[PDB]
Amino acid sequence: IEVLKRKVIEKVQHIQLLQKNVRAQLVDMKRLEVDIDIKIRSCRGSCSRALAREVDLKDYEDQQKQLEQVIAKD
Amino acid sequence: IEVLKRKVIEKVQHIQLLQKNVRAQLVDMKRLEVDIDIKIRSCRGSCSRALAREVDLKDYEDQQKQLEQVIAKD
Amino acid sequence: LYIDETVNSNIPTNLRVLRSILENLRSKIQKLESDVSAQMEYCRTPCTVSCNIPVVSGKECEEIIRKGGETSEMYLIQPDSSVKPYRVYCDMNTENGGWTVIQNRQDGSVDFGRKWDPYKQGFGNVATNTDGKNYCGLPGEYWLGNDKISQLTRMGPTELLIEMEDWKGDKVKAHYGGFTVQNEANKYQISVNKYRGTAGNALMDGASQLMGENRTMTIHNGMFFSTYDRDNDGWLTSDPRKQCSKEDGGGWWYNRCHAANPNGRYYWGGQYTWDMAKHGTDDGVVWMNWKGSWYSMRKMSMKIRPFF
Amino acid sequence: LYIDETVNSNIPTNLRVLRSILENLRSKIQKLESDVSAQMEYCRTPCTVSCNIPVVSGKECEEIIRKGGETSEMYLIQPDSSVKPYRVYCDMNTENGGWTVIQNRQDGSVDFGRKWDPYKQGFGNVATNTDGKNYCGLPGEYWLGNDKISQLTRMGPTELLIEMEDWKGDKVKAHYGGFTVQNEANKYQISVNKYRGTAGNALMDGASQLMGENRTMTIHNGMFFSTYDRDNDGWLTSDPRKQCSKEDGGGWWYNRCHAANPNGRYYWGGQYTWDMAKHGTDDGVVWMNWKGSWYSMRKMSMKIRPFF
Amino acid sequence: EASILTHDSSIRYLQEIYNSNNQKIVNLKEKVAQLEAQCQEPCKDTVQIHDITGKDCQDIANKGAKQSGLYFIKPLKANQQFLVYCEIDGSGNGWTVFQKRLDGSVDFKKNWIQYKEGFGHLSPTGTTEFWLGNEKIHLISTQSAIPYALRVELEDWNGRTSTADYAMFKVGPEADKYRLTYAYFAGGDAGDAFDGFDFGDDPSDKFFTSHNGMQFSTWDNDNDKFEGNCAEQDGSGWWMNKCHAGHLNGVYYQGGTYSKASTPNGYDNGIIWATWKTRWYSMKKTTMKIIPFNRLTIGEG
Amino acid sequence: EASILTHDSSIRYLQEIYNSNNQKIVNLKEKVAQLEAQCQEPCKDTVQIHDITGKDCQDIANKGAKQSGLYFIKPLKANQQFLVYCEIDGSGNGWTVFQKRLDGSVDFKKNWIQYKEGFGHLSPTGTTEFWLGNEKIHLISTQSAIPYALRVELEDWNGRTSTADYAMFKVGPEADKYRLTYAYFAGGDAGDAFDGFDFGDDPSDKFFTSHNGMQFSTWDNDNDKFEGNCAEQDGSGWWMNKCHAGHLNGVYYQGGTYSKASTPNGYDNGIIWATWKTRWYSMKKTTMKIIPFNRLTIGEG
Amino acid sequence: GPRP
Amino acid sequence: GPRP
Amino acid sequence: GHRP
Amino acid sequence: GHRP
Ligand SMILES: *[C@@H]1O[C@H](CO)[C@@H](O[C@@H]2O[C@H](CO)[C@@H](O)[C@H](O)[C@H]2NC(C)=O)[C@H](O)[C@H]1NC(C)=O
Ligand SMILES: *[C@@H]1O[C@H](CO)[C@@H](O)[C@H](O)[C@H]1NC(C)=O
Ligand SMILES: [Ca+2]
Ligand SMILES: [Ca+2]
Ligand SMILES: [Ca+2]
Ligand SMILES: [Ca+2]
Repeated sequence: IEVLKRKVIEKVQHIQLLQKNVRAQLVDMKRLEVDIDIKIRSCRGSCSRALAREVDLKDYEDQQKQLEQVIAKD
Repeated sequence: IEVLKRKVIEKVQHIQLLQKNVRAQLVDMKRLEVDIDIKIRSCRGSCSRALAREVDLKDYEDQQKQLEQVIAKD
Repeated sequence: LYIDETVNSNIPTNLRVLRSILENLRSKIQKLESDVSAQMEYCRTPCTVSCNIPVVSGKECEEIIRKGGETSEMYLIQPDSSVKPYRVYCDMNTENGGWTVIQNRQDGSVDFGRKWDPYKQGFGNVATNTDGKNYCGLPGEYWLGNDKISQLTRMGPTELLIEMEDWKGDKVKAHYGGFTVQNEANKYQISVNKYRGTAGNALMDGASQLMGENRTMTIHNGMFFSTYDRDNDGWLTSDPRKQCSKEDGGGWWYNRCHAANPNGRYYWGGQYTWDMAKHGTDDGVVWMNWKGSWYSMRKMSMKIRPFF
Repeated sequence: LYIDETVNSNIPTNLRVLRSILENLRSKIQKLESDVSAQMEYCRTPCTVSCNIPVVSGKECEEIIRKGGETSEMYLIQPDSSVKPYRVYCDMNTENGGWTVIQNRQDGSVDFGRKWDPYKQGFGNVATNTDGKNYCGLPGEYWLGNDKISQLTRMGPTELLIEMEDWKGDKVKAHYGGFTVQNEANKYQISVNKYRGTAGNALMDGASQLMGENRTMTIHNGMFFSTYDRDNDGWLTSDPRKQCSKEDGGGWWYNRCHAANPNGRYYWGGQYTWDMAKHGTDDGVVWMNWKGSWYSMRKMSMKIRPFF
Repeated sequence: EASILTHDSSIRYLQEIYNSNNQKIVNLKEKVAQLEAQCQEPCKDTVQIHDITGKDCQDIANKGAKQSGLYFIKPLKANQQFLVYCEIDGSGNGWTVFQKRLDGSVDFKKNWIQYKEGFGHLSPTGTTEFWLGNEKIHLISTQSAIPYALRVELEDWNGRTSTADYAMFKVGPEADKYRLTYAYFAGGDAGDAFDGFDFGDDPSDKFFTSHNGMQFSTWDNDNDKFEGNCAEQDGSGWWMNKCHAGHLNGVYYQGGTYSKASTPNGYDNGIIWATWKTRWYSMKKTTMKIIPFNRLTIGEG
Repeated sequence: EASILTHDSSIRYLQEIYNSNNQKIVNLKEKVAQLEAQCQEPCKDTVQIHDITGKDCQDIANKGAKQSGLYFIKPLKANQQFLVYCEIDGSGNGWTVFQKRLDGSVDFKKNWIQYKEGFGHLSPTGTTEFWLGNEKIHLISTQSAIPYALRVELEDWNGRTSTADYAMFKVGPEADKYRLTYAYFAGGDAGDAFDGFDFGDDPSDKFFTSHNGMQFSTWDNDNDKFEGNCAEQDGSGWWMNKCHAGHLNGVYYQGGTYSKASTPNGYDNGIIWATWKTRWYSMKKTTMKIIPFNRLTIGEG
Repeated sequence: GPRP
Repeated sequence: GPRP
Repeated sequence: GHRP
Repeated sequence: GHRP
């Protein structure tokens, strides 16, 4: 049973590991994207020009609810 | 007679000389009185004042006819 | 028993979502490195202005509007014969004009997360050139220093005007008929009174949506000025990360911590949330009593005038 | 015979008449010497005048009336930019005014029996003080000089007006629409024409009570000026005593000798006779065509005007 | 009868007085010739004109003249020289006088030509009334752009005097009639009647009684701002508006004080200066004179 | 099924890119910190003020200043220092400029208080239009009795320039309005328009268009010699008479030439100088500047 | 001399 | 300019 | 901005 | 007068 039901439960743990890790890493990336947006815009009062850019947290939010279902529906 | 009618005649000629002479001096005197009245008056325009005087050729005129009567009635 | 399905059922999907996301984040990363790298190159040259000086001048913007200066633009003022004249933006049109601008936010072109010394001296742009003109009639984002502000307020009775605007175009005010800031040796202590206006009396009363103790720890009146390298806030903590100026992100009269945060972080579009914020807090150009904690204004400004 | 009556009749009477007249002439002579000696004392001091000068001036009295000078009185005139301004009496009332007076008799206050230089430079008083005024409105007796008059007539066609008055107030006039007096090198030679008047034309035709050659030797036109030390008359004699200017008493344009003698001797009361006249001739201020030879005017004047 | 011939002697008596009388006549004619030599000069005139000349009294004063009195002047643009009265001070300032009132002897109701050319008399003692002439005032005050000053000097029936100065004074050409112009009232106790006065009979009084920029007028040449004739009504020659607040060429009232009844039409027409006395006080003395402005008259050097 | 457990490997594959994403974040965060450090300065302003001070530009030049530009000055009777434009030549002459026109960018139709305090802008290069302010011009030119000179410099639309100089230039205090005063025109090819000009309309033109002794006027503070309002009709602030011969604060016209129809009232209201060009020719550039007389400006030393 |  |  |  |  080890190599089986036991091994299955021994992989399941590592999957819940990655679920929480990627939860954390989606939050880090959503925060860095925002930080980078705010910092490029504050170069407009010192430097020759600020890069024109667009930010949508959407792609970030779908991947979150998406992520949450799987974590939930476990 | 020399010492008479001749001496008379000698003197009559001298009276007759005088007569004519004084006839001419009354004319000179009338002329000098008018000339002096005119020259004194002519100082009124240069001098502080001119002597107030009055001329009247009447005393001269009385004397000239008077003398003429004598010269004539000779 | 049969649960061993999940081995070739769930497991393999779990790994399917995770792996996807993981490789999508990778591609965002390098796209960010590529924006930051393009901006580093632009920062090799500076932005320039040519601000020619109006002939008219005086002690502050109210004496200038009295001397005939009726347009809004940069002016030189000499508050005191001991201080050298310096530049300011003069608003000659709101509330009868004669307003000396002390703080301005409108786009997010200047960084406001600075130390004690820059907040002391002043930073940012006072004005930029109007399209094709030899004079600077447009205001930039700035902070006048704290020593200049303190001298302006102690010259006589001074009123403070705070104007704000949201991303749809709505506008409100907070007007304080009495406003003073002590000197550096008293940590720039603020004092305000005689409130009027539509925005909500955040400075003297605290966030009206909180009650009791939660409200009174958000009062700014009577507070000292704090910066991220200088803590004078009203929060007695032992952890060095727990400082209102470090979370909250600006220089301000913080009290455990705020109901108002002008000098906060400029979020494009208005709305933001805890998981967008650097430390999980309501940083952002906030005025709680108007739009709560999670909305950052489009415009925010502070200005003063003698009162009289 | 009995003619020796006149020795005790006629001679004694002649001697009577002659005696009174000779003694009488002797007392008159002494009184006349007292009169000449008193007048010589008076002549140690001069007469004086104060003649304040009218503001208005010009080239002659006709320019001055056209400048508004409407009262008769002394004016300063400058007929020529080369000549220095001089005083003259302007008559602004007779015959439309603007007359420059060149000669004036009215009282016998001035001596007219002068030599050549005095007639050339002028002599006498142009004007005297009106009773209690600070200006000279009354004319005095005078002769402008011969150089001034010749220059005045030589600037342009000029008219001459001669006026007179007798001792009971009747008045007459003689006008000459043309009059010129040449320079000293030409002996002040006179020319006149275009007579009109009530006094009779003594200058161009001579004395109307004479006929033929007697009349023509009394015409004045075409003659030269003579003074008692400068014989330029019309009489060609050898006897030094036979000089119109030595008899007749003035400086004038004599011709064997005259019909008019302005410049003659001023006899008081008008009438005079041969045994009143220094040389037994008609000297005395005469205008033969009006009053004959033995009547001397009360008033006599000469004056000129540019004409136009 | 060769005795009665005593006549020989009596006749020789008569011959002697006849002969002394003749010589006495010759002597008297000598004495008459000696009186004649003393009666040749004319009466001596006390008035005399100085020989120094120049463009105006200040130019004369800079050439050395020290005494006040009569002199000839000749400005650049002038055709002929003309006589003026110069007022000279110890400080070398030479004032050329153009108007004097002091006793009422002269009549100031004159025509356009008499105000142009001048009327009245000049005297070495400054004791006579006159008007110099608008043509002359024009020539002296507009020579080659040299700022000139006017000084008005008043005197009342009590010995009290006051003055009034005007800077950059000018009289215009005959073609501009002889308009009066000045830049500013430069001080003085008499005050500024040229600026006009508010007599109160109406709110427009001050504006209608100012003199700056007014044309000269006389009864036969009206250039006033009035519907009638100011110059013909007030009986003078002056820079009229409707009609005046300062009026030095006015009628001479003895005693100062006068009233509507004394006037011929009911207007004040006397010698008035409204900022110093009422419009019913007429001055005793007046003087208007001019000098280059760099001199005195509240002046520099 | 103990082979499907191949996930054991493929689970350890995601883990790797998790951890390598994580470490790419940390490295990018350090790059953001370096960028923040470079975005802290403000824009660089090209305008600067010199640090040398004094009483006027001539006082600044005598202390060492060599370059033309912006300096603070403070005459003795002034209460606060103020900024000016100084023009400084090789010879050591320091001119303080008080008026500049050059392109029509600044409106000169302004009121009494704006004319008193100053308007327009000051630039280190001298390429801006402005009026320094009557109060300041007054304080500089009436300093303890030290003669000042004025220079007017004009430029037409063809490259030609001209100048006009005036000696002993002064501007009076506010109480007397801000009266212009000068002693004499000192030379220059532009001509003396402050003396007045005979335009030929009327013989009074010259005396109604001279500027010496005139008070300062604006539409709301009329001190002119005119019954109407010169400043309001011509659209400026100036030392008006009736009205002008020189007018440098007038309306700016491109190309110089303009006509009556371009004008709102039918009068010439442009930047004129009648002794140099017709009244219907408006200058391209103007400059009004002052210096102690002992200096240049037809000066001694 | 006003002219009321 | 001038004014009449 | 409060801190419980 | 004349002179015969
Ligand atoms: C010119 O005048 C004389 C008078 O002076 C006239 O004189 C004849 O003149 C002699 C000389 O004196 C006298 O004796 C005679 O009595 C005169 N005879 C006559 C008949 O008159 C002379 O007639 C006059 N000539 C003319 C032309 O009238
Ligand atoms: C303060 O807020 C917290 C949430 O942070 C809540 O649990 C607590 O009840 C509040 N206190 C008061 C007095 O409302
Ligand atoms: Ca703390
Ligand atoms: Ca002879
Ligand atoms: Ca009229
Ligand atoms: Ca006006």
